[PDB]
Amino acid sequence: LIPEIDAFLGCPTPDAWIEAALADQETLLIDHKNCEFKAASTALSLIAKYNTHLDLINMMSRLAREELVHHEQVLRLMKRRGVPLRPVSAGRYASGLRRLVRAHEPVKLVDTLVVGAFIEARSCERFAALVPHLDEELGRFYHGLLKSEARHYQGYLKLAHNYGDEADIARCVELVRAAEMELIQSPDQELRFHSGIPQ
Amino acid sequence: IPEIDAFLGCPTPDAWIEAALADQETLLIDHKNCEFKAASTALSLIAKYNTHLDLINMMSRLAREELVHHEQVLRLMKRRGVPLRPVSAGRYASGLRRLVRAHEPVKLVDTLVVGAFIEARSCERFAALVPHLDEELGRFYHGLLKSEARHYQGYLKLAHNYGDEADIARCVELVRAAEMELIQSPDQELRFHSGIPQ
Ligand SMILES: [O-][O-]
Ligand SMILES: [Fe+3]
Ligand SMILES: [Fe+3]
Ligand SMILES: [Fe+3]
Ligand SMILES: [Fe+3]
Repeated sequence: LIPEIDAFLGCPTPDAWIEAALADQETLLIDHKNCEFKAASTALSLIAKYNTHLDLINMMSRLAREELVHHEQVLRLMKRRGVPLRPVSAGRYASGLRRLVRAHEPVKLVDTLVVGAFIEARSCERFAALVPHLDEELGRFYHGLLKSEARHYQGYLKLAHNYGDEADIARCVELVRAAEMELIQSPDQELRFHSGIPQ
Repeated sequence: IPEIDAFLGCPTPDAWIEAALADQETLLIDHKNCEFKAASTALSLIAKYNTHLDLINMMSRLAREELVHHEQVLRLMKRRGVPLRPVSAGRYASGLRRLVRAHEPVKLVDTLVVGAFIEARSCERFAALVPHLDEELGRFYHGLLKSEARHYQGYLKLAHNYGDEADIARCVELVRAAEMELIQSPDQELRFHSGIPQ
């Protein structure tokens, strides 16, 4: 398969989420820094767990390097804007999606790779949603991250097909799409980069 | 920052080289795993010392280089039909981690000094092997020397942000003695940082 990001996601970022993000951009930016690092950390955990899946290892090693660069780019921007390293707790999103990962191998891996495609897919969509509302410096940076995010999305789907069956993958995608949109549109008590709508 | 030769207490023993040369498949696979654990350890430090800006910047870059090394070893493996055979971790790194004190900032000091030692030893050990390997592999290993030397220097420079000059020197004295004992003591497995046979 491997479709366009707009067709993969079940909904766009709500306007109510954007309004919350614009009114607390510093929290956003720090969380973002954190997301880029978690993505690298998760990538390395996949390599340790699936330590005989050669294509996954090579892809995850590269993805982690790329995510670290993102991490460093956000830090460089935080510095330029005088944004300190203050603690911001992990949002609910990723753990929410991981509750959908099946129990047994080899389908557990497939679901794990699909969730990664959704996280990347969502990030790309949300960066795109924000760009028009941000200042030039931050908007230009976010716009540049879109293409990496799409590349990461495609990478997870390609791994999925490599280790999974066409129809199983299509069903998984359908089920993760529903749970993801619920995490995105449901109320949330905090503002994170992948939070729901703050109430 | 002293030269790597002055930093280590001993060179790599002959019996280790002879064993390494006789099982280059285990050598390569374990080396690949060390590059991976070097990256993993760097991200772990970042998570742990997440407000130390110089530290996170240095470890972020270091992790990225280790992941290139990992990818490099894997490509060499594929070319030579060396499979992804699971290989258990050796004792060296956990042996050195026992030296780490429990309270900050000396915990971090000890941690960084240990990092410098691992890197310095890898640099010395690649060097000791180079003249005995096939051309391609030997030149690849020579090329990693410069990199490990920079990692060694980074760890040690960073350690100087957390302990005065005499305290870091004392830390280094103690870690050197321990590292040498790990390198020269009998070991049953062959691993990149394993000891000697029997
Ligand atoms: O950030 O993925
Ligand atoms: Fe990223
Ligand atoms: Fe990504
Ligand atoms: Fe390395
Ligand atoms: Fe290194």
